This record gives sequence, C-alpha cells and structure tokens, in this order.
Amino acid sequence: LQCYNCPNPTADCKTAVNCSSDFDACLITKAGLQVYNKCWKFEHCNFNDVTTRLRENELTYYCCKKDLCNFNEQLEN
Amino acid sequence: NSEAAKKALNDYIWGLQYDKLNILTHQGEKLKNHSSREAFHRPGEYVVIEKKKQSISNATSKLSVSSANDDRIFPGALLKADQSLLENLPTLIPVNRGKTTISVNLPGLKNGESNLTVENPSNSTVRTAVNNLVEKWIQNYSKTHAVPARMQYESISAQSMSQLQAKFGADFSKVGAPLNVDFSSVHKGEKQVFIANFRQVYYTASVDSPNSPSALFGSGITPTDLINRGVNSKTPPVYVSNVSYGRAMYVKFETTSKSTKVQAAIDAVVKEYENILKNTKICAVVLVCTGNIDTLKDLIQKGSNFSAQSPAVPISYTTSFVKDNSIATIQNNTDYIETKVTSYKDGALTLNHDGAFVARFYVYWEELGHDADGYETIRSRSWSGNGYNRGAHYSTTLRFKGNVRNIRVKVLGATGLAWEPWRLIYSKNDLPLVPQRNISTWGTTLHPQFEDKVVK
Repeated sequence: LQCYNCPNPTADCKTAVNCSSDFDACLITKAGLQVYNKCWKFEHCNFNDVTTRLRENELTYYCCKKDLCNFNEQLEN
Repeated sequence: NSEAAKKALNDYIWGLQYDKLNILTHQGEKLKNHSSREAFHRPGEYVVIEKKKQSISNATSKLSVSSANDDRIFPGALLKADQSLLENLPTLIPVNRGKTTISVNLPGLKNGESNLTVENPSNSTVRTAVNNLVEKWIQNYSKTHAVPARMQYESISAQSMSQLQAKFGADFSKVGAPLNVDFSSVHKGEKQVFIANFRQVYYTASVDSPNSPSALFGSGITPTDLINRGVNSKTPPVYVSNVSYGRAMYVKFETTSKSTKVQAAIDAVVKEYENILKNTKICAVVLVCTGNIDTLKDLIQKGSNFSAQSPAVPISYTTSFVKDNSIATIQNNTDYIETKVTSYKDGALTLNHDGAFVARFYVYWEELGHDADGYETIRSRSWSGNGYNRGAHYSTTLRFKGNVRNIRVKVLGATGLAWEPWRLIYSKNDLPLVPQRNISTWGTTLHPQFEDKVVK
C-alpha cells in the first residue's frame, strides 16, 4: 500500500512511498499548523495513540485504507 | 482342524495392511482463503458484518444413533468401514455369528449378572437380551441404586451446512431437516443461530475384546467368504465394542440478538444473559418447538435421571478394529465461511446550560466510515455548535449513530475577568456512546457546576 509519507511534519508532503506489511492504513493529521502525513496502523487510528505518537496535544486526523487518500485537502481545518 | 479355521481366519486379517488414522477421513468442502468486512446503516444501528474463512478438523469416536441406522446397531455388530460408515449409515455384514460377551455397567450388578453372552448374536437376540437385563435391574437395584446421567454436552455457533456436518457428523443432514434452519438469515446478520447436541447417557453395553479375530464368528466361515461378501483390505470391517443408552437431543437456538456472548449464555442455562434469552426461539427434536426457554429447562431436568418404566434407546456407539482392537476415530475436515455480526447502536447527547455565565461547549468524537471506492476510513469529528456563546435557556440534542466512538468533551465557563476570559469546568476524553447522556450546567461564575449523566 502506498501513502504520502514525510518524516518531518511539513505543511505540504508530496513524498509518497509504498508502506510495509505491518502498516494497513494511511494517516493525515492537522495539528494547528503542523501537518503529519504518515504510513499508519488502523488500530492506532484513535486520539490517544495518535497524540501519543505525534507528540501533538490537540488535532484532527483521517485514516484511510487506499492509496494516497491521506492528503491535506481531506480535513476541514 | 477347528484350530486350522481359527488360525486361517486370523491369518488373513493381520495380512490386511492399512493406515487406521487415514482410512476414516472425509473432506466435505475446501474453500479459498477469504475475508470481507461490510458495514451497514440500519435504523438504530451501524452494524459491522465480517465474513472470514475457517477450517475445522474434528476427530470423534462415539457415533450417533438414528432411525436409519438403529436397525444396524448392537454390541458385537459387524460393520463396514467406508463411505457407508461415513454417512453414518454403515453396511452390516451377514456372517455366522459367534458368541460375544457383553458387560452392562449398571450399578449394583455383582457376580455374573454384570455379564451376558449371546451365542448367535442378532439384533433381535441382543436387543431383547440387554432389554431384559435392564428389566432385571429395574425391579431389583433401581429401587436402591440410582444413576443420574453422564452429560455429554456439545454446542456450536451455526455457520454452514457443511461445518455442522463436520461437528455433529454427516448423519445430521437427515435428522435436522424438519426443524427448519435458515442459513441466509445468519449470513445476512439478521439472525444468530446456535446448535447444540445433548447426550444424557445412563448405562453402557461394552463388549470385551475377543481372544482372537476368530472369536467373533461361529465355525464354518472362511477367509474366502469375506472377500466374496465385500469384506477385504479395501473396505475393512470393524465391530461395535460399545453402545450407550439414554436420551439424546438436537436443539436449535434462534436469537435476534447480535451479542458477543450468546454461546456462553446458552451454556450458562445448563451449567445479564437473561435479557438476550428473553427473546430467543427454541426448536428441538427428541429421540415440539416453542418460543420459550422453560421448555428446554424442564425437558432436560425431567430426563436428568432414569425412567423406571422400561429400557432407554441407544444413543451412542463406539467401534474398534478387528485387527489391532485399537479405538476407531473418525477424522472430519472441512472449510466453511465463518460469519461474525457486530452491532453498534445509536445514541444522543442533550445539552442544558442554566448557569448565569455565558458558557461555550466543545464536543468532539471519532467516526467509523467508508469512502468513495468503498475502502473503510476513520476520521475526527468536531461539533458545529463549538465556539458559540450559549444563554440561560439553551437546549440542543446531538444525534449519534453507531459509527461514532470515543467522544471528547470540554466546557468553558465565562469569566467577567479580562484575563482568562473563559474558565475550565469539565474536560474528558474517551467517552462511551450511551443511548442518552445529559450534560447540564448550574451555578455562579465563581461556583460553576455541571452534569455528566448516564441516562439509557
């Protein structure tokens, strides 16, 4: 599966790679200004694990099981 | 000469060479590795229905009795190990029958009373013999010797017509016909259906291992007649070394409930749940169907001990190889499509603001979806009434469907202060989706208080 994946949280991640076996979803997170686009685990698609793993205190996220669905345009501020 | 017959007939059987742990194997159906989740919106629910593939290997020893095979069953009966045996409709072999020693395990039986021998064992001769020994026991020891019932309890979640065949034997195909099982229901996730077999076993007629293969037949029979009459290496014979007597039953439990633990409740009845059991349909066969459970309870608890009228019907029988006299164990293998149905019901949040202060409410949650091409997604939701000032009388109720989870909530009390223009009241995350929950507020700007109410 192929997701948009930036190591460091840029406001715009255009870099996409094919995610490993143990990753089943893609994630797009908008935490204030910081935007995180990451290969992700559906089970970890929840506020506590997300904030745990992003070191961000308040945010919005989107997890999807198709290729490149995790783009910034997907969340409403 | 007689020993010549003996050693001859012993001579062929050990010469037959086969794999016991293979000959008795059946394959119902094999299917492809497969799983599919599909989630539906239904009134009052978001329901997630997940089908996956499962396979089963069920190795059983004790076989079942029925109308079709009851005429072919008794201690010492000779049978055909093949497709016939596998359909639980085995072919008996008509040979001259040698004396067979039987032992019924009724309590109180001392001396040689415990044992019996049938010179020319025949279904009539033996059935009447065991029936009579039982009758000996019913006027004698039954008065001061009680026997409950050894309870053999087997149950399972109904999935396929193929897998029920695997668990309870191919035989069920015939017996379980009239109780009307609707598989399409279960697969549609409307019904949750369970099947259970109960074997109340009282007394057992156990035939001793004959000294020789030749000890199972009378004289005047030879290696040739067997291969003539279908008995060979290809399809070897095996004999019933045990028969069990008592009451057995096939019970179907049709439930509207989509609960996780229904099986455990079903078991519990025998060995909260009360609700799922309030509406549950029962239909069974005896060897009547009603929408109540007291039926079942009284049916089992009635037959928990032995009737004094007469002998019981044989329900289980065990077979053993003539060759090695080792226990015969049928292995059953089959693939089927397991179906899981999980239901997530709706909920509502009611908002009351009675505090003098003009507060603002912040409500967030998580949402379980699917998108576009249909591939499932999870997303973060935020309420529209967030960041809005609310007055002395303000009421709104938020409707939540089953796809909503992990609600997060903050409420901010106003301060007339220029600094810290809003003040914290209540903040908590990971709130369950309760059918109804009431968040209310009361008090002064200096003494603000609130409500987190579990209504249901």
